[PDB]
Order: sequence, then C-alpha cells, then structure tokens
Amino acid sequence: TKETVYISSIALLKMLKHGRAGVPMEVMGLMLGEFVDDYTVNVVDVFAMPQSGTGVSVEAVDDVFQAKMMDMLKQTGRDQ
Amino acid sequence: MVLEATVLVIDNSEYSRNGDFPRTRFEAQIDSVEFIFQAKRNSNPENTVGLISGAGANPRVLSTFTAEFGKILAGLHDTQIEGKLHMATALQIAQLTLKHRQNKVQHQRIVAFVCSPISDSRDELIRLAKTLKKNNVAVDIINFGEIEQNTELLDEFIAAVNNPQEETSHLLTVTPGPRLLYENIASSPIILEEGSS
Amino acid sequence: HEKVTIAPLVLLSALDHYERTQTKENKRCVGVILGDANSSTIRVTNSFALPFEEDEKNSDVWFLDHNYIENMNEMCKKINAKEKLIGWYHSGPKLRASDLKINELFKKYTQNNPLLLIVDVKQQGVGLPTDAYVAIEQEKTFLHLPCTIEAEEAEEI
Amino acid sequence: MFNNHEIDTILSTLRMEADPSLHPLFEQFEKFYEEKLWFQLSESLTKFFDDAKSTPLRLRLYDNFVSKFYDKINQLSVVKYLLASLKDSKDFDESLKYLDDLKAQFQELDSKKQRNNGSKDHGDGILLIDSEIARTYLLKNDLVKARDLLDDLEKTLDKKDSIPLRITNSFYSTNSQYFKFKNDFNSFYYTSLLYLSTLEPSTSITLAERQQLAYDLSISALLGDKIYNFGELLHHPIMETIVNDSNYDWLFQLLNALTVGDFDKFDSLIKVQISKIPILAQHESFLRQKICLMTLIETVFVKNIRMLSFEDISKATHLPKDNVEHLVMRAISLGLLKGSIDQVNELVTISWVQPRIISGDQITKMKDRLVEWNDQVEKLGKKMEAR
Amino acid sequence: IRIFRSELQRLSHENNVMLEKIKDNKEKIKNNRQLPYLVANVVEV
Repeated sequence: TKETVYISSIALLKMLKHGRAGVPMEVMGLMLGEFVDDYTVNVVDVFAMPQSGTGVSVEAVDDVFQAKMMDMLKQTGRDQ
Repeated sequence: MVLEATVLVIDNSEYSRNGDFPRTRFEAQIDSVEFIFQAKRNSNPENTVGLISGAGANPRVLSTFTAEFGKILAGLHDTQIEGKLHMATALQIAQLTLKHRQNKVQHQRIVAFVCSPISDSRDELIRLAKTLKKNNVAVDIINFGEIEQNTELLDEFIAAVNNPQEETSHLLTVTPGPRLLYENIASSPIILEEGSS
Repeated sequence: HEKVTIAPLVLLSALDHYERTQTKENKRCVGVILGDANSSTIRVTNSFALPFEEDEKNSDVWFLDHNYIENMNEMCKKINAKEKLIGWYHSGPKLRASDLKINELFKKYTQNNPLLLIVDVKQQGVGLPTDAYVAIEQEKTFLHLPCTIEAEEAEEI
Repeated sequence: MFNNHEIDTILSTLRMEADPSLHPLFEQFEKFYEEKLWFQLSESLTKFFDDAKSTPLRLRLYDNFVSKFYDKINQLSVVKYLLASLKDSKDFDESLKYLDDLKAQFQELDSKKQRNNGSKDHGDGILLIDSEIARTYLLKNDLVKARDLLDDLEKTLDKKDSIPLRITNSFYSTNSQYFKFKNDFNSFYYTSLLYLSTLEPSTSITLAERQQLAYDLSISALLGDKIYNFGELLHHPIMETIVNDSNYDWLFQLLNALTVGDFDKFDSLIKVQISKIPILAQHESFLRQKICLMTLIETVFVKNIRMLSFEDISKATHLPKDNVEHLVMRAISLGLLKGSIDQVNELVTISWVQPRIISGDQITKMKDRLVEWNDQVEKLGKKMEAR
Repeated sequence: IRIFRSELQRLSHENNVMLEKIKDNKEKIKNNRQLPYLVANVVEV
C-alpha cells in the first residue's frame, strides 16, 4: 500500500530553505528518519547534499561527506 | 600481528625547562611521529595514531586519528614547552578520544612523554587505574627528565594499573645526549612486538 | 556594539537536540552556526551539531574534534559558498571551564569574533531561550547583545 | 649565604650538560665582590627568586649567552629580568646608553629566537622593545617629548594580542609617568587605576612596591574629584595593604575629613608644597557635598522625592550661604555634575551621576523601593488581571 | 643529504596537501562550467 509521510515542523522548514535561492538554480538534499512500512512513517532530520556537475542524480551523493556527518549527528540524535 | 590504536600524549612540567639535550630537544619528537606512523599504519592496517595534550598550553585534543602523519605534525605546533601539568586530565582526554574511533572492540594504547615524576594524588591514579583496564588501554611511559627520574609516584602508576600481562604498561628510559629517539621507541615494545591481545 | 539576528529555524532545531537523546544534566551538547560576521548585524542562516563529550564532575575534561568540521565545511562549499563559521553554541545556562576554553578552538576557522550562544534546554521563563553574547576582554567579559528574529521571505511564510 | 656566588655557580654546572657554554670570566665577576653581597643580575635561575639592585658589571657579558638561556631555564628571564630589570639598578650613568643592549640587541634576538609569536608562552618579543621606547624621554629632558612616543605604544596595543595583562598595563604605566610631574592629577588618577586597580592576576609586585604605588594614588586624588573618591580605594586591596604612617595616610585622613570638616587635621600631616594650592581645598568641599548628593535617590524619603536644600550642604562642606550659588556654577562648568538648582525655595535637583559601589543602608533603601513595585502588583495588578 | 632531506619531506607533504585540495577542485571547476555554452556579448565591462 502507499505510505503516508508525516514530516516534522523542523524538517519541513529546512527543505524549503535549502531549495529556496533562485528559480533556475537546482540543489539537492538528504532526508533522515526511522519508520516502518505501512504506517509509522516519519521524517526526523534533513540536510543538504553536495551537488555534482549533473545536478540531481544518483552519483551526486558523496558517501565520504555523508559518513562524517553520521558520527556528528549521532550525539544529538539527528543520525538516522 | 598487532592491531591497536596509538595516542600520543604531550605532558610538560618544571623539569621540561631544558630545551636542548644534545643539539636539540622537543624538536626530535616531531620527526619521531613519521617513524611511528610508518611502522604502524603503513606496516599493518587497522592501526591509527592520534595526538592529544594534557599539559603545557591547554588540555585539548591536538589531532584525532587520521590516515596521514601530516595532520599529527600540525597538532604539535603551538605548544608551550614549560607549563602546568595535569595527569588526571590527560587520561580522561584519551578515554574520550578512544571512545569514538574506527574499528572498535580492539586493543588501545596510550603513548605519553613523561619528563617529570608527576606527583599529584595517589588515590586519583588508583581510581583511574581500573577505568583503563576495563577498556583494555595500554599506557606507555617514556622518561626523559634529567638523566633518569624513577622510584617515585611515576613508577607506582605502572604497578597499580596492571591486572593483565601485556595490556597495560611498558617502561622506556631515553638516555640524554646524541641518541636516536625513534630507534629507542622502535626497539621498545611500544611499537608492535608485545602488547597485542 | 553589534547586533545578532537568528533565524527561527536555528532556535527551533537547537532545542530538539535535547529531547532526542534524553540528555541528563551531566552532559551538554555543543554545535556550530553559519552566516556572515563581517557586518555589524550577525545573521545566522545555518546550524549544525558536534559530538561533544564532557564530564560533569570534572570541569577539566572535554573532547572536541575539529576534523569533523573540516569535512563538513567541504560539503557546504558545494552547496552554499557564502556560508562561513561565525561562531558556536552550547547547551545549558552554566559556564564552566570546558565551555570557556573551547571558544578558542573555533577562532582558528573564524576570522571575526565567534558568536557565543547559551541554549536553555528547559525553556524556563520569559522568552528567548538562547541568549546572544559576545566575547571581549578589558578576564573574558561576556556582554549581552540585542536579539532580533528576522528570516527570509520563504522561511517566514 | 651567597645565592649568586655559591648556589648560582654550582647549579650552572649541573644544568645544561656541563655549563651553559660559560666564558672564563663567568667565575671572575663572582669572585670580584666576594662577601660584599653584590648579586648584580643573578643571570636566570637564581635571578628568578632573587633580586639585585646593585649596579651590574656583567650587563654586556650575558648578552651573548641569551641563546643558552632558552635551552637552560626559560626565555622569560630576558623580558622579566636582566636587560628589562635595569630600572631596578638606579644608575644614572646609563642614561641613553642602553640603546645597544635594550634596543639594538633585541633586534638581533628577534631575527633568531622569537620571530613573531616566539616559543613557549606568548608576550615575548613585544614588551622587550616597547617598554624602553617611552622610557627614553621619561628621563633627561621634559616629558613633553615622551608623549609623542606614547601614542605609538597604544597603536601596537590594539594590533598585538598577548595572553598576560602585564604588557597592557605596562603601557599604562608609561602614560601615568607623563602626568606624574604635571598638574591636573585627574588624568593621572585615571591612568594610575589602569595599571592596577581591581585586577588580582596581573601586576605582581612585592610589598614594598605596593606602598610606592599607593603613594602616587595618594597625590592623584588630592587636586581632583573624578572617579568616585578616597572610599573607592578602600574596597580595592590598596589602602588596606599599606601602612598608616610616613605620609601614607593621606588616603585615610581625607576619607573621614569629609564628614568632620576640619582642614587643619590634614594640613598638619602634609608639607608646604601641596598645602599652598587652593585647588586642594576647593575640590575637597565637593566630596563633602557629593556624599549629600548621593542621598538624592533613595535615603530618607520613601516617596521618591528628590530634595536637597542649601543648609544641609553649608555645614557639611564648611562653606557660607552666599557661596552656595557660586559653587554650583563652578561644578557644572567644569563637567563635575549636571543638573539645576532652585533659587526661590533654595532647593537642589540633580541629574545623572556616578553612584559608588557602597552597600548596606544604600542597598537596604533600594530593595525597599522594589517592594513598593511588588506591592503595586498586589494593588494595581490584581485589579487589571481580574478585569 | 642530511639536513636537506628533513625540510624536503615537509615541502613534499605540503605539496600533497594542496594536491588533494585541487583534486576535488579540478572535478568541480570542470563540472560547474556548463558545456553547452551560449553565445553572448558583453556590452560594458
């Protein structure tokens, strides 16, 4: 069945601010959370991601900068 | 053969006032980092070398565990050669450094440069003795000072922290004068050899 | 003096760091902020967190890693080039040895005076859970600066 | 007991292998004075805990041994002692002869040992030259030529950043020396507090130098009223740290003389030099009224009514009634106080002032006013809350 | 052969610090530039 996404007030405002500047300019970000299939869905923390030359794509995700944030976001519980 | 993490501790006191033993002093500890990092990380994987300071200028973390020795060399800069000494602070800084690292559930080692007998509190070192034993922490004491400084509370720290055989302490005395600092440490159990478990 | 303008997103996300881990009074979280410190009005457009460990019984025990900031700044360079480190924030009203010393570590990557922010996790009393303070010497003297809340057009809507 | 002849000679051989590259004349000057007890720049180790006021003959000897002083004991021996300690020798034959050792020699050390921030602690390489820049003209000719060099030290104060506060206060000591021999001690009293006022960690001096430091503070508060009064130094560890005789009681005498109003008590304890200036008696009467001026906020009246008549200030300041009008004009004109006075009903209502740090009956009346603010919460507040 | 090798290792390592710094910059400076360039003329510099 289709999931029902419940976005917290903190994550909803970050996604709007990161993709804010400019009409033509495209950006990208990552979403974190812990939920189970069918209900229980949620969004905890969101943060922007580095952009490659292709803009939005699968290869634009950098696991090097992503792995360093996991230990940083774990102290305050932002890591998911 | 030996899988462990190395923590370099920079501790200074009033006995560190000598800045040149033969032609130099405290400048040889900078070049010794390249020999220690090359004999551990480059020799075998899962061996990381950090740098902290519990005395001198400020009791902070100079550099964490990295993949190169150059970031450790930047931490040795801006360090007071003559300053206050806190023994209980340097042990807690390394415990927090060894708590968050890569390849956990392993053997841990602390390499401390000890220029002074370090007389502060006897009971404080006893409570910190059983704390490092539960995490399998190896505190290695290297003596410089003036000639040899022993038969004091410094040697009492070695016997008090050892439940196991090889997992705690190794004594290394550096003779003043034109002596190689990296050679005495390489031949010592500090680098590879015993201590692995 | 100077002025401090903090977006409502920073003050809203800073309080959330306390509830997620159920932090007790023995631990205090520390984090960083971004913006432009060149002008007289400090503007905070971003905030992050740091794996900061501290002992409550000993004020001489603290752990702060600056390598996590280097890897994080390189990620922001591909996102927003105008974001630089203007200071840092910590949790709890009390100012101890661990909080006053770590202010100098952030001065290496910050050209101007790092902004000091004391975050109240219990939000007890009046308004403004996080007060904006500046570090200046004549002994470090922390002076209060006017706190204003102003955001962009899309953030306020 | 010889620290330099015996203790310094023996310990110099043990430290830094065998000798710190000593010269054959190192033991020559030690055996020169013998039992005459002339230490004469004890040269690092001994010199830290031992001071020498005698005229040294070794001034040009250890200058080449500075390279060995860092690796032996510390580099602070140059900035704290030795070439910077020459002011304790009190030798007038060295006037303007120290440009080689205390100026040119530091330039040779700045290109070798400490290039920018130096080693070990900070502050080295700054106080070395900057201390003797102003001291050039502080002797010989008049201090007018020294003032032009004081601004150059203030420009380097904001640019340079030093952890210890003794370097910042050292620049204020040179500014205070300019106003020591000049009139208008109000500017001298402001610069004197900048060197040491409330600061515990900085300005570390012996007990004998605390009396001489308070001697300049005693003559600074005579001819001017600015920055509170003699009672300000009572809270600070200044007046309590000195002796009550040998003309060091000028701070204590004029403190209680404000309420008593007897000039002859302070005149008998001073000399003819400072007693021949009428300014001393003119500004002393202000502090007698200033105590009454502090009563215009909350003292007696709890109704927040500010009233001061001419009769209360006439007996306290030992001044007649006709000079009351002329006293207020001179106070506002000189910038001492602001406000206006009532010439009809003979009343005084003042303006913003500098209330002291005093406590007790002062804080007792100020906390009772806040109770009236809290009592109105139970009066006007409860009525508006229910409505 | 002795002192020169000590200072050469520092300059060689610092050259590798900027090498990894430009390695990520070379990928950014080439990718950020849009390959389908559009014809344009600057009226005023």
